[PDB]
Amino acid sequence: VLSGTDKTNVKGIFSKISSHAEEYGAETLERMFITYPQTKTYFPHFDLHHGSAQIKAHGKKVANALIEAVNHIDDISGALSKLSDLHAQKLRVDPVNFKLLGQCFLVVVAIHHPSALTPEVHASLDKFLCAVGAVLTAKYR
Amino acid sequence: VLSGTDKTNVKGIFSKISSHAEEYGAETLERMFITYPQTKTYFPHFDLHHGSAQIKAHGKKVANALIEAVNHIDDISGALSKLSDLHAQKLRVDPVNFKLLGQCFLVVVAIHHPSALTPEVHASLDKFLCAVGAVLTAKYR
Amino acid sequence: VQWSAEEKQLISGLWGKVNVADCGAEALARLLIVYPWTQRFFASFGNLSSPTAILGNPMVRAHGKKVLTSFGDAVKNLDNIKNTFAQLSELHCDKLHVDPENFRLLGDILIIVLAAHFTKEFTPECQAAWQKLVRVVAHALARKYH
Amino acid sequence: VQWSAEEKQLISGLWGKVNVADCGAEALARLLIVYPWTQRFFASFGNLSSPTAILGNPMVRAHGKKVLTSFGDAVKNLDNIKNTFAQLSELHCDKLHVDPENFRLLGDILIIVLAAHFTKEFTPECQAAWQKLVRVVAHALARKYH
Ligand code: HEM
Ligand code: HEM
Ligand code: HEM
Ligand code: HEM
Repeated sequence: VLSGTDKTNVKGIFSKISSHAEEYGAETLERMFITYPQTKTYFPHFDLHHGSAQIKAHGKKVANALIEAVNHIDDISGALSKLSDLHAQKLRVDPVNFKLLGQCFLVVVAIHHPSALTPEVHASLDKFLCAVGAVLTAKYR
Repeated sequence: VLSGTDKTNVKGIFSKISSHAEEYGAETLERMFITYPQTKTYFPHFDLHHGSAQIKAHGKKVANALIEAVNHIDDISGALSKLSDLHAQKLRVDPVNFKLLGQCFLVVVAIHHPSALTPEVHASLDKFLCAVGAVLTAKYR
Repeated sequence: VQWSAEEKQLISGLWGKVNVADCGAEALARLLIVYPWTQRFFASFGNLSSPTAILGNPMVRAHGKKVLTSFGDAVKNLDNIKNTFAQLSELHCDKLHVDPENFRLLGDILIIVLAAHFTKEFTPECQAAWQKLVRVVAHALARKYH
Repeated sequence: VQWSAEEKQLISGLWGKVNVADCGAEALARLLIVYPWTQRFFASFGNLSSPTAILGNPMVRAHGKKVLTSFGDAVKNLDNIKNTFAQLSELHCDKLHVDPENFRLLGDILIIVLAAHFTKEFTPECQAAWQKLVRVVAHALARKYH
């Protein structure tokens, strides 16, 4: 699980965002779509051109979900459980895709906050993203 | 999460496996070694020959630990906390390996109780083995 | 990959006894039931809404058989697997976009189906050879990703 | 694998700027901290007992430079990668038995380290080309398993 040091590490770097949910979420997805084009299959209905309004709107929701999880880090399930239905039951997102997006979020962090993404904070952030991924794919288990 | 039906399936199929626990553990292990020989690197102290006393004895323990998890199915993490420390912290077992062991255990159950390993029981057993794999690597998370 | 005489024997001996229609259908159904995200690729197939429905689905049953006939193409030409599976790689990779991790899961399910169908005849040596064949089939089928 | 002119330019462009020694040390050390099981392959390196120990470790630091140098060899011959890594595939596969999944976690870490070093210069197109690179490298490094 996440240690008290992990929870502290995550909240710290999320404060460092922190008014940057919209742009970081959007950047995360854009990176995901160009780096891993196979993930575009889940968004046939979006205009997938860079900077499209739908991606901006969607990235905002993705970031806010992550912030809500940082806020309720003691029970991540409790707070993002509604999303598993959507991702796993409705959308049938392949579990491999959660790592990809995680990867892109970490990159977006590294780009903007390179000194704050210390190996220890990177490890704690990894733990956090994987636990989020676990909650979203929970209807698979 | 394992549903109440998942738990009944698992509990049920382990009831048919109880009398042959020790034998089954050894067969799963043996299957892992020949099918996935790279797993042997974890056992440099063992005589890795089929039917050796160390494999037979280790196989009993592994099957007993699964039986114990089935006995505390409501809370697998509480009942296998000890083993996580051993597997993740002392041993550094690569997470990919747990799927290899789980696969072989499934081969073994299928071999001895084919009518019993229906697609649904298979589904629930898989879920169970995964959760157990998840506890034993929790120290990584 | 090289193939021993012993492996070649274990594969061909067992294959001649495989019920392609039944093992095929079963392995495809189990894939859909144990790993339900794989259901996304099979919307043309209709009702996959429960295990019963999945097991009753004729299109699942018929596709299941073709998938196993395909593994038999590998059996029939063991050194020529890469080329046998080339068009299928473009399809699964270029057209269908199936993560190769799913190739591995299907192969795992098929090994389990072979185990249930053969019981003690599915020896450890036999498993090791069959696991190997599916591993090389999945690798050939992922070729267009690389 | 096919490399477009733009990919080739993005790869060689960034590579000229990479601190092989520090980026190398950083990537390896991150691997061992983020994925603690990988420490098992490095028992010869001594104290891997804390993040600070790992970051402080001279053999970790030195091995990192040569792993990144070897990535540089890929950059330097993009069309001959499978040959360049053959002898290294045997070591990793036959001698060391490293699960290829970990080649993938190393690539991902390298991306993150390259992101941190290059900041906004690490554009989406750049992340995409470099990700492909580490993917092609992992695949060539795994070919002795197949
Ligand atoms: C753990 C990381 C993820 C988080 C935090 C997350 C979060 C969200 C949120 C907050 C929504 C909006 C829900 C709503 O409006 O009701 C959503 C929807 C959606 N998500 Fe994700 N998600 C994650 C991973 C993924 C991945 C990996 C994919 C596929 C590659 C994906 C695909 C989708 C799709 C297709 C929708 C529907 C969007 C729409 O039609 O507007 N998600 N997700
Ligand atoms: C979820 C599946 C697993 C279960 C239930 C399990 C259970 C156990 C148990 C009960 C022990 C004995 C602790 C003792 O000696 O008192 C043990 C030890 C050990 N396990 Fe596992 N284990 C699992 C997975 C694995 C895997 C995947 C590997 C590597 C492939 C592995 C390698 C070892 C080794 C090397 C030991 C120490 C053996 C010795 O020195 O006697 N285990 N495990
Ligand atoms: C692992 C070894 C596999 C083999 C040997 C195999 C074999 C085949 C064959 C022979 C076809 C016939 C082409 C067609 O009818 O269109 C096919 C099609 C197809 N495959 Fe696979 N397959 C494998 C894995 C998978 C997996 C894991 C998935 C997805 C989870 C998948 C998804 C599909 C789909 C959606 C079709 C087309 C169904 C249709 O609309 O007709 N395949 N495969
Ligand atoms: C995927 C990217 C990788 C590349 C490009 C790479 C490259 C190299 C190179 C150039 C060597 C030098 C051999 C020597 O001087 O002895 C080496 C050795 C080694 N590799 Fe990697 N490697 C990679 C991944 C990994 C991974 C993921 C692991 C395990 C987690 C690993 C474990 C080792 C070990 C234990 C050695 C020898 C250490 C020693 O005994 O000095 N490698 N690799």
